[PDB]
Amino acid sequence: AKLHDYYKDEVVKKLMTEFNYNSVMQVPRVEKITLNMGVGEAIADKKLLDNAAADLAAISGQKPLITKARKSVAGFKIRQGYPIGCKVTLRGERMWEFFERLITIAVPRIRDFRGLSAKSFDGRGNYSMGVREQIIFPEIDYDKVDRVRGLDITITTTAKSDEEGRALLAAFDFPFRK
Amino acid sequence: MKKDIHPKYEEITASCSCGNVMKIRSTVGHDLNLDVCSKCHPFFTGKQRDVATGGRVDRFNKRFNIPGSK
RNA sequence: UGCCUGGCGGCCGUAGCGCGGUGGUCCCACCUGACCCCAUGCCGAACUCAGAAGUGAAACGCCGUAGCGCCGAUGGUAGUGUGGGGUCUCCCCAUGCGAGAGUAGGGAACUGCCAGGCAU
RNA sequence: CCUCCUAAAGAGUAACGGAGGAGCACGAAGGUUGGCUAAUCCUGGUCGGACAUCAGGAGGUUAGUGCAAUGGCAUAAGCCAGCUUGACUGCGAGCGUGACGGCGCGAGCAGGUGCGAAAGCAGGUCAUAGUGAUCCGGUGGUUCUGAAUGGAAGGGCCAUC
RNA sequence: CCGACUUACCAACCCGAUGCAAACUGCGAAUACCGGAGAAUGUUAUCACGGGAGACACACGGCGGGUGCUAACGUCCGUC
RNA sequence: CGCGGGGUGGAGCAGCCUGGUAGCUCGUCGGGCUCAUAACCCGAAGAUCGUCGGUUCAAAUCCGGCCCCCGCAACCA
RNA sequence: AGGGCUACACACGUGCUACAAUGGCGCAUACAAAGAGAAGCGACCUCGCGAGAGCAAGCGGACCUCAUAAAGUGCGUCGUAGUCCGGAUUGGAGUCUGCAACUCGACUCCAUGAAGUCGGAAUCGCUAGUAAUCGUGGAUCAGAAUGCCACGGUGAAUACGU
Repeated sequence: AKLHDYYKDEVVKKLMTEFNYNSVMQVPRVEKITLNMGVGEAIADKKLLDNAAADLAAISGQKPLITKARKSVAGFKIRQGYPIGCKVTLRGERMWEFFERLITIAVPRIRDFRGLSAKSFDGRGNYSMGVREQIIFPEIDYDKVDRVRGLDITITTTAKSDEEGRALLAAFDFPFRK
Repeated sequence: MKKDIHPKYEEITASCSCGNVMKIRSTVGHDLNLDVCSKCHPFFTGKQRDVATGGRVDRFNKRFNIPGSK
């Protein structure tokens, strides 16, 4: 993926000196983007969960797979483990290529006020966000002309501060939230 | 990798330096340097002598007397 | 012969935790490649296989550290058998047994087999 | 009848004595092999709700356990998946238990089946509660047998209701 | 109203520290009990088989626990 | 410090046979309607299903404590 | 002098307007009555997207303007989609009278956007140039009606029975 190739070739060599590490093994990276698509209440309908799995079947070559209620406060018919979302855990080439569709073809999906939130980083290397609509990646420029549903995001990184979170992949043309 | 759709970049990254119906370089703000502020300060930022739509020039010599039509 | 590292054990835990210093192209871990054997809820994350480079960050490990877990006297004390005395709610004495907690002091484990690195 | 306490550190043990459970469930909630690991709180984001989820951190098992509760459980006795049906048949030294009928564990053998590379494991389910001895009534198998002889109602034996 | 300009007002989570428990433990006796070895003493103890029981309504007291009232010349049990 | 039944919106009553609020009817409220109101007619709202605690994804509904109402027990001699 | 008569989770009497298609929209296009105007009405012409303003013939109205009155007629287009309908609400800007348009006026332009799918118990006007339905003018009036008074256009259905 060109975003990761640029990040290792140009950005990692500068983060080395901006944070003045002793080892090249200290420089931050994204580990995984784990996802959820936590639409909820879908056990009473099933077709909503099948439609959310059909959006995730188009974000990556990877297969959709259910997320479930754990505290399960709402209730329907079955105890505890009723489904709420359809996940797809992306890593490496399958997450770096997706972030490269953002602001190149997904331009109507991403706004300045919906950019990267610089205050949402933490020194544990954990991050999360919502995008309120589905964003697909086909073999060509295409959109399924269907809406209603949306997606939420979960990310793990090797960053040991929230300031190194603000430096990781920060050279790309994706906006920042303000 | 139990692949269900195929990722390809050649149709979506070629000629992306410009803005068109198929792809755009960047979105609104950031790299596009868009401004989104609001302001007021009505009338007094301009010249205060402003006049309505009409057939005459500025500082004209006369005005037609409507009773003088007889 | 001594020092250091690795796999596998002994003990049955003053064998630990926290903190600080600090080390590795011996080993080790991070780590590179995935395509093949093998594999995933999807996922080369995990498991598996072919393994380059760089490093000592994490993980790993040694040393310093008595802050914490913790070892812990002597003596008294509680409890308790028997005998005598004896209060209604249980108790005193002679005599045999006698803690737990605390104080002082201590504690940063000890050790075996086999292989690797290093030294005259 | 089971568990904790009554119960007094070998052991047994009462009173309408204090608390809680049992009348069944499981063909997966069984065998076997490999691997995995929590309640809860904090952190982060929004269609995402409520206080609801994915991820990370702290917690370091509190959770989970077919069914209340104690004991026990990480080498898991908790949990997930492949193959599998030992939810074994004929037998059993020894130990534990009760007055006895009867009852719990079990060294170990032969047959036959299954897992695991193989060592190795498989007598159902973490163990204990889920009412039924004996006469008797029914039903399947049966050269074990059937009174003058041969068949036989019938009797016995085994299995089970 | 997200938020905040405010103390006048409550409590233990959490935390420092004191107090406490049949159905809490982190610690943990004495006295027993039972296997093994052993002296002296005990008229056979311990135990198998056989003939025969009587007994199944036990009680004030000491020491321990329940219950009642930390009542009973009470009541259930452990124990002499 | 016994036992059995009861505790529902303003008011009466159904329910539960272990659950997934709000039923039926009178009343109330606005509207049609009348000179006006009773009343017919149309439509809508209500509520800590005694209460606190327990079980559960979910409790008015199952279960324990407690408060309240009614009945039963409440001596033979 | 300023404020209020105009406030606001309500209800009603009476009126307006829409939900469209024998309707809307863009273009072409036909046939009226009536009424006001001396610090007033007003074409041609000029300026502006436009309200309107400038310039200015005419006139006191059988002499002029509103004015191609609109519905209707010709042509393209929409297919029931909350629309090519409705356009409340709401942002911005311009025009107007007047001492002055903040609460609280009228007109114009751009943009935005909601209920509404022909509506309960029920109810009202009308017998023909009537109702239904389309447009116009005036009083009152600095300015300012969807009410009131008057006007002309298109123009029904049905009337057994009592």
